[PDB]
Amino acid sequence: MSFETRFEKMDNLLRDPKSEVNSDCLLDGLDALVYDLDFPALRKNKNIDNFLSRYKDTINKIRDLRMKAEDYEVVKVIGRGAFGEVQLVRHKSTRKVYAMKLLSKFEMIKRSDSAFFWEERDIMAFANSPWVVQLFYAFQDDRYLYMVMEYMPGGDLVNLMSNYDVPEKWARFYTAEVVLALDAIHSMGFIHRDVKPDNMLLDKSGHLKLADFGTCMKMNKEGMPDYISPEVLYYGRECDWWSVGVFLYEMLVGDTPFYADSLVGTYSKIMNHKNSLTISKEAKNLICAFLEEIKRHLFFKNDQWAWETLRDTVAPVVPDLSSDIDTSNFDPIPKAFVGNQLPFVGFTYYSN
Amino acid sequence: MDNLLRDPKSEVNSDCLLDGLDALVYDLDFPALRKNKNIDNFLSRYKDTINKIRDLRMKAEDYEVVKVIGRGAFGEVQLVRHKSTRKVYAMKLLSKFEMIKRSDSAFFWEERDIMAFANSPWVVQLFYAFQDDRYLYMVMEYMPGGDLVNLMSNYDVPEKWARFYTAEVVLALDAIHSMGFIHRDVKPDNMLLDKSGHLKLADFGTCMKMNKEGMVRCDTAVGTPDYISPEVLKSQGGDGYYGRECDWWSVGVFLYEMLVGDTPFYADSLVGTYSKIMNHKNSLTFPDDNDISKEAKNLICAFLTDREVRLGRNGVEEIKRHLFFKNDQWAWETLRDTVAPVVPDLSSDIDTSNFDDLEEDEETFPIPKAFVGNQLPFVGFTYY
Ligand SMILES: COc1ccc(C(=O)NCc2cccc(C(=O)Nc3nc4c(s3)CN(C)CC4)c2)cc1OC
Ligand SMILES: COc1ccc(C(=O)NCc2cccc(C(=O)Nc3nc4c(s3)CN(C)CC4)c2)cc1OC
Repeated sequence: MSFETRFEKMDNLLRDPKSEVNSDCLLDGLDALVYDLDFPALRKNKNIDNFLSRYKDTINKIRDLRMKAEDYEVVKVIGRGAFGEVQLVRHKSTRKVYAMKLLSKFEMIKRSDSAFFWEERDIMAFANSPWVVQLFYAFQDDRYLYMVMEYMPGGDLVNLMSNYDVPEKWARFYTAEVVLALDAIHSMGFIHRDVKPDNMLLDKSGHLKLADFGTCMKMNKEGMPDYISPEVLYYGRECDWWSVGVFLYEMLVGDTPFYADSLVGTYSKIMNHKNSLTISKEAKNLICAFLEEIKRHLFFKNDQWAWETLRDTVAPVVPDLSSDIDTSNFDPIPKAFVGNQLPFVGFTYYSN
Repeated sequence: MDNLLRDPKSEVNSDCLLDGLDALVYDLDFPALRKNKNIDNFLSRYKDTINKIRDLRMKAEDYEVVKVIGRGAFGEVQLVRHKSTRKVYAMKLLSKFEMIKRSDSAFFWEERDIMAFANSPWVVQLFYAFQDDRYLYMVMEYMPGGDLVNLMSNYDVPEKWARFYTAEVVLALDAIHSMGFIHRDVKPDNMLLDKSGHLKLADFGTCMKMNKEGMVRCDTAVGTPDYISPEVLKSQGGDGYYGRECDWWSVGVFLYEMLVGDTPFYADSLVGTYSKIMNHKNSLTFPDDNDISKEAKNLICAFLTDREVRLGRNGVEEIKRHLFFKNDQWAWETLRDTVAPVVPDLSSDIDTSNFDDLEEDEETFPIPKAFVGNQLPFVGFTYY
């Protein structure tokens, strides 16, 4: 550990996209500091005042040069969540079409929990898997966190099940794609915890890709509303497979296995699954098995596809697209330092 | 477009951005502040990673301190050797506590830039600038010949030597003026000598950038009581408008002291010196005996007058054209290439014979009960 060796080691940390002290993450620190200090009450402090005087125009210049919401033309809102929305966007300069997820910093600060997105960021950006929705850019302003992802024109599997009477042949395909998709997540050292058809999106070819990773959690050393498993409602990766069985049941029956008009009713039905759980014999066998060993099950035995070439085969529903923007498959001032921008330092990612 | 992240003169350069995070971790890591969930969780995420950064980056521990070779108001200068490269340097330390306590924690910026980007043989080179929660560190080139105060005390300086050192100061100050600065504290303590015995200016802590008409507006008197000019000495709110001629006054003070052995406005009482500078018309007297020539007396008097009639007012060429500098040994354009009057006898790369010994004695910031940001005036100081 003697420089220029430790100088090279320092230079690697500034260039690495996976690094928390990366050039883009360091700019976030100064950007957040300027946002959180620029108030008349705080400017009474000579240290705060003079720091802001020096990094005044230069941070405004940085804000102009860096990626912002103004660089994207919003076509239409294609999704909504608890803390934000997903909009179909087109980059004004490149004319490239994307899906932009927005997360309200106000809501993340108000009702606490402002760390859920860190899992979603690392998964979507560093997966490099055909089973995960790719994150091209991540940026932020004083109000929102923005996630520029690849657009999925095929829509979600909730929309597919509502528009089609799903046969067992189709059910075999989509379940198998989810199995391969979840295995990639586990291989990355993560557990989904919210496997559902709303989080299963289809591309232009009609193939599955997992989304909404705001419920994920990184595994330790060894690996430790109806879709929830009894263990969650210390555990391994086997908890996500329960939700696969829930998904397979709903796909073939048309209703969730533990449905109740009262949410508390579903909770009691999940805990009593042994007496609560009420097509073919092998499909029923798989649902009950969840309620390589998954891949070896008789339900997946077919003459159309193979596990290693499944994504290369023709999907059951290939979306009819007219354009690159086709959406037919979609329906206080502080009196002292508070540091509201601090939980969001290091969110900015660009790739290449 | 990322020119702002690569440029060493940029305030948003990679090293300056790290300072922001480093300062934030220092200023937020207190139990009272950690009660805030935003501050607590930010510090939890950038915990180990900032400690890793602190280990990888340049620190005081990378340098082996040989001995203290200088002392200032806000710090000290120590002869150091880099532990890894074994390279010998002079490290200036500036107390963040003293800068915050006494206010005025912005003097070092122009000093950092002048030493770093002058690229002149007349200016002491700054190789590295770094910091911790307590000090600002300035890794500079070591000047083994010492200061001109030490030279005048150890030698009975003749006029031939006086002609050389005055001429080197003239060329040195002209370079600082060409960079758009007024020194404001020209004295022999700030005049250092290299291994060859040639002059280099140091301590640019009083330096101020001139406007397009070479002027400066300052409401506070700056410099040393013996070397200060009348225009700078009497500066106050409303009346503090002066040019580069104030540096030339100090040259005349330096030339007088070199030949006489005493400052021209010396007094045992400091206010006596103040009075003597303001009354320079009747105060400037040469010792009765006389041996210091007619042209040397002419130069001292040409500098030691009111600004409007002071030599140098019409540029540096009128100073260079003075009869005192007329000699048969050197020329203005080749002066630094000629052999110096005193070439230091050096036994080792860590020879401190030309520096006197210094004695010993710190204070720290109280724990904050709310955010104070004591590290904020020092963000961006890190260089190379
Ligand atoms: C490229 O295609 C897409 C990729 C992902 C998504 C997606 O993600 N949708 C759900 C969503 C959207 C917006 C906000 C939130 C949200 O607030 N999600 C939240 N999750 C948690 C919150 S708020 C608070 N906390 C209790 C922990 C978990 C969720 C949509 C897409 O388009 C179809
Ligand atoms: C290459 O070798 C050397 C290079 C530079 C120096 C040097 O520079 N010495 C003066 C000095 C040293 C330490 C601190 C300060 C200081 O506190 N300087 C200060 N300047 C100002 C302050 S405190 C506050 N304010 C009154 C206005 C400007 C001054 C010495 C060297 O060799 C011995």
